[PDB]
Amino acid sequence: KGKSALMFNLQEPYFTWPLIAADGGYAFKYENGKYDIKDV
Amino acid sequence: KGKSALMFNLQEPYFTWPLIAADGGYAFKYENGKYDIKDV
Amino acid sequence: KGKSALMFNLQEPYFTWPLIAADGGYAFKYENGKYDIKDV
Amino acid sequence: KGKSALMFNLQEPYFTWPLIAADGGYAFKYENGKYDIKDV
Amino acid sequence: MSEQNNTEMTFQIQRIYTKDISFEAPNAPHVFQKDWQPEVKLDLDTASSQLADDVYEVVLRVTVTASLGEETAFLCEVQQGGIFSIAGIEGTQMAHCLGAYCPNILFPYARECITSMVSRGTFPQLNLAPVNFDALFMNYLQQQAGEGTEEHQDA
Amino acid sequence: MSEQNNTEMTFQIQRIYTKDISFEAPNAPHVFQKDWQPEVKLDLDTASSQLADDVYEVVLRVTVTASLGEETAFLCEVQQGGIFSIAGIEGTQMAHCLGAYCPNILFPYARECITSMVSRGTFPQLNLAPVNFDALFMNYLQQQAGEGTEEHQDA
Amino acid sequence: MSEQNNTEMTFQIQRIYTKDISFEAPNAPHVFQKDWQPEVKLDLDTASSQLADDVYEVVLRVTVTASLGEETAFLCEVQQGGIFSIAGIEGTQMAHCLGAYCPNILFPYARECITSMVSRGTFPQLNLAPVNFDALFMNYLQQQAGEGTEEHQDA
Amino acid sequence: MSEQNNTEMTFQIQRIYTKDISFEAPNAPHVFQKDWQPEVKLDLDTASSQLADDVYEVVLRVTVTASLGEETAFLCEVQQGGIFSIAGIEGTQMAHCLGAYCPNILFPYARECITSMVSRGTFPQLNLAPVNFDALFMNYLQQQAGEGTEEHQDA
Repeated sequence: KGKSALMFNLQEPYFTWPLIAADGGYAFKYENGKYDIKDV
Repeated sequence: KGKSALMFNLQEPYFTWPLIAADGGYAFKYENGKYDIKDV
Repeated sequence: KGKSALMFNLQEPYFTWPLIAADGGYAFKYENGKYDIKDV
Repeated sequence: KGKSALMFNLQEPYFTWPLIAADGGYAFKYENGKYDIKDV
Repeated sequence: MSEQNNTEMTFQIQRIYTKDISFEAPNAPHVFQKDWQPEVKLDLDTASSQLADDVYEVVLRVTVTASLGEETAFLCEVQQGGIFSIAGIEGTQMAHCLGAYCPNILFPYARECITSMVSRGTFPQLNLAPVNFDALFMNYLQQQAGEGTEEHQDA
Repeated sequence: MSEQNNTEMTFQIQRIYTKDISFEAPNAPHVFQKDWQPEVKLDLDTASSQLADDVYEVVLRVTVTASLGEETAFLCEVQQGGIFSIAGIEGTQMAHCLGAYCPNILFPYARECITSMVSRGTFPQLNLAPVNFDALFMNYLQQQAGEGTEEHQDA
Repeated sequence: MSEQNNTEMTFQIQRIYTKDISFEAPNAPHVFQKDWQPEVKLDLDTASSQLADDVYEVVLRVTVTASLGEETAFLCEVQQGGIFSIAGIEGTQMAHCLGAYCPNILFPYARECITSMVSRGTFPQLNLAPVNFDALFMNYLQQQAGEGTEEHQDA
Repeated sequence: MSEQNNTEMTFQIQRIYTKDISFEAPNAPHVFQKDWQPEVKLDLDTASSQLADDVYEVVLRVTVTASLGEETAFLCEVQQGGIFSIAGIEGTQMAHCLGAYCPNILFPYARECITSMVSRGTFPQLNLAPVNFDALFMNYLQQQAGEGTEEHQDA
């Protein structure tokens, strides 16, 4: 029933929500590059 | 080329220096083994 | 319009969402100026 | 004795840095005005 | 009172980003003596492109126009593309997902990128009030749909 | 179901906005010394507040942590607050909505706010996957049924 | 640390990045009770640190206070850090770089970041307008021009 | 703001804004699958337009053409226009301050506008190293014909 919710009222821990296991397959691990370090 | 002490007309550029540019570094690979939610 | 998937239509349950329209009142603060940079 | 160029402990940041206080002449109006939200 | 479609739906986000950005202020010097009363309105335009099987790029063009009559205030447009790996989507739930929800995932990014461009053009930027299409639709409908949301719980 | 008339139940958003934004990178100059292998945490939290009669506020606390082993790279906590003026609801179904559905409205805008903070700190985009707990909950209620019925065109 | 002001000098960027963000809107819902602009007022603050020999890290902190009538609207603050390689500069030369040049590099990024966070809480534009302190400096210590005879050029 | 010709050397910075912005990502998700460093072509160009006596807008075109392998990575351009109250100017000093110093002010703001669009396209931060091209040419002015008022003005 219903179409909405207000208030808070944590009466009972309904169900389980373990979220997303935020673990992937790496990224740019820096790697010693260069941009040419000196202006003037 | 032709101009006065006060102002000018933009007939052409003149003050144009070659900028330093980027070089072969590395800062790519923004995930690849993206974690799933569950099934839903 | 059409489809760019194996399944995609979006005509009947695809209603027009509001695109908003906020009126900017009338006349901006331009006369003396108190937000610009004058000092020199 | 001693290497490196000069270095500092932040001795007097410039000959003062003055700025403007606030201006723009903005307003809201929930009655079909701006920066508001007159209920979707 | 409940026609089961048994739609599974597996939604996974891959990557979000601006494909295209632009800011047009033709009257940019002239704005110093203009009128402050524009129709600041955002335009959600929906396109897509197949990258692979079950991998589809949704490109939502948001366009914020600002006009004072004959004098234009500014124009800004950000075509926010989003890679989404989806499968199992069916019934009304597919049209509710890639025809409202997935563009709404792209909506804040595009909206903020426009708010960026307007700030850069020294105009009164803001992140405009969220156009809650979902709330209106679920409120509207016609029929009570059915008694699908009827169950207590266990633990 | 001859009762085709709405009761005191209605879902209505009055305003979505960030009440707090916090990006911390105390080891930001120190990160260059460390290798980029980020272990990402998501700490999910919410709060409610009564602004008026039937007028409530649900604030979403998303916390986004990037830890390089025992060395923090950055942190991103955004309180994406949303006013909802609703009534007529109770039981276990209200817990489903304020616990999942109402912060889900706020979650695209929270995600974006963080993602932009991350990229402004010159770090790579982080796309937080949305958890479709709503569908998981409906599987228990009645599996899935999506009978669409158009009538209310536009307003 | 030399004090004479007559050396070749040298500058270089290693990295620009946001270290800290704050947008704290305590009376964020009360913006719906307050029908008028918040008084949004700037603050500049100078925080820096040394990473290594000739390798500094200058943090530009712009703090922002805003208030609706007799009440606070929001309170924002950004810390745009930047690793700058400085050598040769001394006394007035170095006070000119760390106190005008390095700020004016980080300053567009601090501006764009604040004015974004402000608008995320559905508030209007406030980006800090740029000041040519260098133009004041050249007259303050009297640099003059290349005294001789002017050219016309003909083309 | 308010400046008349009845004055000696003057330099006020009235207003800095973006007139034109563009960002394009043609092979945008293809480039995600192509993990290398985008080689960017930075094209320097300048413009001017008189707004009043001793008042003009100098526009800085910073064009960016990024490529990966044998294909395009992304395109970008920002025409950062800025209003400057200039006077007490003549010869190679006038030409230099117009063609070098005025774009040098606009350059942190042009650079940042691009840096943001690159990070919004979820590509690596593009910050052009701050090269004082003004000071480089500045030495050549007082070693040629240019700037009137005869030398030997000293004891």
